[PDB]
Amino acid sequence: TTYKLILNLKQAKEEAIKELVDAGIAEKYIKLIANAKTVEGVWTLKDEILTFTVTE
Repeated sequence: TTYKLILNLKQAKEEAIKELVDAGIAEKYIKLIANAKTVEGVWTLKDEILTFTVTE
């Protein structure tokens, strides 16, 4: 419906949960995503909050 409905925060944060749940860090960030409110952010905060926990 409509040509202006590009939202997927439910999954952006869900995947993000696993991101922080696996990275085990400041759960606080898990709230910025778990709480959504900013689909674009949910995906950014996730990829970002993970970037702060990469010791590859």
